[PDB]
Amino acid sequence: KKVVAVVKLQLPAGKATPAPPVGPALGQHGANIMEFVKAFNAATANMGDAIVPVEITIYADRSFTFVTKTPPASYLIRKAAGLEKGAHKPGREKVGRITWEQVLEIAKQKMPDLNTTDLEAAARMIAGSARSMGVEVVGA
Amino acid sequence: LEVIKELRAITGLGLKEAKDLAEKGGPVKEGVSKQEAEEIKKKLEAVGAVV
Amino acid sequence: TGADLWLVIRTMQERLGARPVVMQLPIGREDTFSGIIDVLRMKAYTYGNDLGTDIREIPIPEEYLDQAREYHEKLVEVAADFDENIMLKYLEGEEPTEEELVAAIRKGTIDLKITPVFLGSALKNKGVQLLLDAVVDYLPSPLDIPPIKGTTPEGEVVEIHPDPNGPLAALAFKIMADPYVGRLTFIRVYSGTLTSGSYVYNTTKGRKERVARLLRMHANHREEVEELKAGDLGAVVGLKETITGDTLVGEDAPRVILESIEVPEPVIDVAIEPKTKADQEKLSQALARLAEEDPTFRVSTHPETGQTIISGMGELHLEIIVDRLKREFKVDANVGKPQVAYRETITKPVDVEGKFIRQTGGRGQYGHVKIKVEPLPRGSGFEFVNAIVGGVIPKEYIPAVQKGIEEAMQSGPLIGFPVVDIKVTLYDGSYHEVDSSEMAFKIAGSMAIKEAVQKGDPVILEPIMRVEVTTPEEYMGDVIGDLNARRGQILGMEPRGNAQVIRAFVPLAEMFGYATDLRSKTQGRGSFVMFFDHYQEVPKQVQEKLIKG
Amino acid sequence: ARLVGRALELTVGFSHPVVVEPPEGITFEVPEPTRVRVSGIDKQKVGQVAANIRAIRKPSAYHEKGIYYAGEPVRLKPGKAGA
Amino acid sequence: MKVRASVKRICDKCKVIRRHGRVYVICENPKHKQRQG
RNA sequence: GCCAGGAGGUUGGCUUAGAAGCAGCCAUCCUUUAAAGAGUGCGUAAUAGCUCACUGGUCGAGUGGCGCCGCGCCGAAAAUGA
Repeated sequence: KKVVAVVKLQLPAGKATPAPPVGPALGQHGANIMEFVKAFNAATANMGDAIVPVEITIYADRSFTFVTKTPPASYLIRKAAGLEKGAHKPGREKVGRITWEQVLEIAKQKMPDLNTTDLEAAARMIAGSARSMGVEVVGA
Repeated sequence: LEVIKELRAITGLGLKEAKDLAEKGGPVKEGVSKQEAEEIKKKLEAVGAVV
Repeated sequence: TGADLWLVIRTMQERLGARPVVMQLPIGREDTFSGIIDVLRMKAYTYGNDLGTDIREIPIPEEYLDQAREYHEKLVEVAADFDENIMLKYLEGEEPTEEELVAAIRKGTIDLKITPVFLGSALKNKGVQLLLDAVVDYLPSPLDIPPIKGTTPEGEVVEIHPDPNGPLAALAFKIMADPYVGRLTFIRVYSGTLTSGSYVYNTTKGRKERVARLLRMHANHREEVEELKAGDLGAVVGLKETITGDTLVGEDAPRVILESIEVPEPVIDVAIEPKTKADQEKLSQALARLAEEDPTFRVSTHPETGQTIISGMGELHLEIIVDRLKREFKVDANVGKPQVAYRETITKPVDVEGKFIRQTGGRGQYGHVKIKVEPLPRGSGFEFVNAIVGGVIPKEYIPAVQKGIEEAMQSGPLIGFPVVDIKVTLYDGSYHEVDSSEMAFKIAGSMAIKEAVQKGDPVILEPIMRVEVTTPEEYMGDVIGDLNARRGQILGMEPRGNAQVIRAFVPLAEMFGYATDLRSKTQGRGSFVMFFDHYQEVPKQVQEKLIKG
Repeated sequence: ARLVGRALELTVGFSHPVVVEPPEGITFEVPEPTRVRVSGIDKQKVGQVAANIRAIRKPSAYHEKGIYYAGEPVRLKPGKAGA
Repeated sequence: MKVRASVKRICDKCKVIRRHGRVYVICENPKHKQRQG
């Protein structure tokens, strides 16, 4: 009779395996994580798939309601810097190309996440992580 | 038709008190959760609680 | 000390997960036992005295009677989910007497969905008549028993009807060494009939086979029969061939077949080397009494060198049969840890110089070899190249000399152990038509290779393996613990059937036998399987006490 | 663990019953034979005799059985370790 | 690792005390037990 | 000594069966700030998790570390009885 078991997770479009914590929290909810990977692929049809936190709510009986969020920055820099995945030793090697330029767009389209609840502050957090991910944030 | 499908507690456990029928429930919404609106109250059933 | 009800009816669905449902009530705790107050026919039975010759039904002194209600009322509720009377009858409130009661519960009982826990005791003769009668009341016979899957003499299906009249369909199973008469097999018929004066026909390895005597091993004594019912069971005197679980037909029966495949795969494997092998043959014919009466184990001879391999499921399994050893057979032995299926290799290619250009005067046979070689990563395979620099040594001077390589391969230079994962590549040589030959170039190869291994950086690899550990998770932590602690690396993570199953590179020489361990941790839930990938080196130094010679 | 007579009668893994008689400065109490209380007056005799109870039986060890005034059990792997 | 002329601490459970004589080394895991012998 | 956060990109990069501050190597950014360390030890199969550094209070008078000179301490077990 589950009194509120609203449970989120970490699942990209197209990866349906209802094992714990989907089992002991959403298995006792009977929520459709199968319908997740199916219909979540619809609202997110930009590349078909992307890492995004789900969230399914149960309501005194069995009502369902799923909610979603955003992809990881280690992909926002990746497929926009020419850094295909990794770089090794993110400080010594400067491979990519995200300078002072396209970082404006990359940091732009992501708003309801990060930490600073604005875009004029943790853009240096952005400007540093690109280094942490082995990319040259060369001056412009 | 409601107790052997939606109500998990079999047919005699959720309605244990079928000695004097004392059980109500079943959520609903607007737009999405219209599966529990009229398809559980349209199939010759009768739970007049909300919608 | 720990009488129950509670913890038991808990430790049903907290071990597997299935609706139990109970049908009585234990009066009191440990050593506080009288009898059982059944929540079936609804009565407090007991013995008073431990035995069962001064029993009673003595009035339930209130105590738990009322309590029983809740317990007992459970009964009704269950029958509201299977019957066609008791949905509406739980609705009504009327008394369900043992009319449709026994039918609903028998239904569920043979339906594989019910666990009418009757219990009692033992030395405390409690639960004797209780479960005698309960067993008659709900434990079934071949009426409800479904057609035990068997096959047809063309490749299709049929039903193993009781059918006391028609098709003589038969099975036996238990090969037993009996003293009074001999090899007796315990049997379940299935269809037809059979007289204690008839033949049959073995329908695995043919023989129309005289059935000498039909009988039953019965309590303190034994009851003999002249015939045997189709569906009933028994024991048979006769049958010299036959195996443990071979398809059976009768005379009248038209050579049909049977199924029941079953799998008694081996898991713990330890190898044998006796005194001076003067008993090896005695124990081989022993294995005729053994790997046949109970085909459990395997006698797979060493697929390599000298030391027969005898594999089997369980561990103490092996022990009890190694106890059958020094009794009936009375043979002495040394069940050693298996040796090492061995193949060497190298890491470096060299321009080696091999010779055999020898004669005397009046009989040729030369063998020169300017060879070059190169190995290959562990577990890829073995090929080579031509390296003809114009066709210097054509015709008969190709495969035999290559076999020179092979005949230098069957005895790897360090301690006479093979070499793999290689890719050769010669390049130059000499000869003379009438003054060279086949085997000459064969030993050209052998020689060339021999130096091209001894003076070319030595190393051996140890038989690596892969494995699927089928298991829970508590001891997923435990097992991964000792798994990595067996020198190698796992690689394998997927949530399998009931729980979780780990895939693992393992080394055999340090992975040998995990069942004894598997049960030690995981109590006894789900085992592992011996896959073969190839072999890797033994950390460059372990092989120093091993080059002992 | 029983309040029979006036004093301690308890089995904790042993076969032979453990009896303990109260000195002056304490009174006895046993509610349910799975937890026991003494009611007395001396912080010396408190811990000396009570740790003498923890000495009536050594605690935990691998899992959990024995006497703890209100202490705690720490696990030391039983399904392996000793090999 | 009981008894030795030098005695030291690894974790903050490990400590040193005087009682009835020489040095004594303790810790939460009494696996770190020593003495100065 | 207590309540309280002890965060987020970040699961840093990378390798890797997976490596999430935490096996490891390369490694320094900033952000909601009073305050959180590309994270101190513990912990998991790797997450999850206890954590502490940080910080505010509660609270009341001292406190913790380093360098120095003396004396004692251990390191210390033999063959007749001291």
